Amino acid sequence: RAWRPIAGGPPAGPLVLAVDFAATGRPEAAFADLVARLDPGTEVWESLQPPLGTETGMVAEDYVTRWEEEVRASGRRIGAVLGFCAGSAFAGELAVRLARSQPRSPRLVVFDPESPTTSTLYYQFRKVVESLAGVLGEQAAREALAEGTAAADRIGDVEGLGAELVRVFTAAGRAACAAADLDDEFADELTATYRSFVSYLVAAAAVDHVKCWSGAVAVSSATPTSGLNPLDPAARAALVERELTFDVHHADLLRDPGVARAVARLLA
Repeated sequence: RAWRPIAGGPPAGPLVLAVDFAATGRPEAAFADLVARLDPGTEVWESLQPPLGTETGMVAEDYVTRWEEEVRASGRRIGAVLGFCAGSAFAGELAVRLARSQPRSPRLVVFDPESPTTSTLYYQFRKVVESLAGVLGEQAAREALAEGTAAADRIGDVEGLGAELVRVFTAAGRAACAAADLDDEFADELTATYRSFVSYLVAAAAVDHVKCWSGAVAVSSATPTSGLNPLDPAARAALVERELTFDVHHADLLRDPGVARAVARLLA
């Protein structure tokens, strides 16, 4: 399955889709934190990734079609599509498609929207490695950072860089097993999950976000490197239909009461 219900509602009511890379207990607030704070009765499904390994061979069209065909099969109408971070790219594509497949277009709301670059990929890699430095061990972590830095210096395209960082991280997992005493099945889960993440980010980067965000309402944190914040003010205004701003960190955006209050009004 490609979607999971995360909030319940009237049997045939309009549905909200929420697109993000699920990682329960991650530090950044998630869609579950937002939906907790929305209007009762808002039915919400969150995007699931392909089962681990089955993403290999999938490009952005295949990601989007998998999500879309499940919605088509369900018979449900979509009232809004939400995305967070790179999920915003998929959220955009799906909303554009649903505008064409439905009599009435869904609302599109994007939260710190990003189209991944080599920079955002490399930062995410360093964060993943740092967060796992305990389980990888000091040797494997250090070497992953060194190799990753080399890679980010040499490889200028998103798809190539992502492939090499997955190679690096896979190697680090193996090294943590051979040294560091990491359990082999847990290492395979860690490396397959980072691989799934990079596949998702690289596919998100392929989406024509300039086309797919033209109708979006953006919700922006105050973190200057996140979302639309690094853009020139005229570039931001050109890119999306409307931008709401909130004085919160990127990591707390989806758990903010203010944000939720505003989203409920956007969806009403």
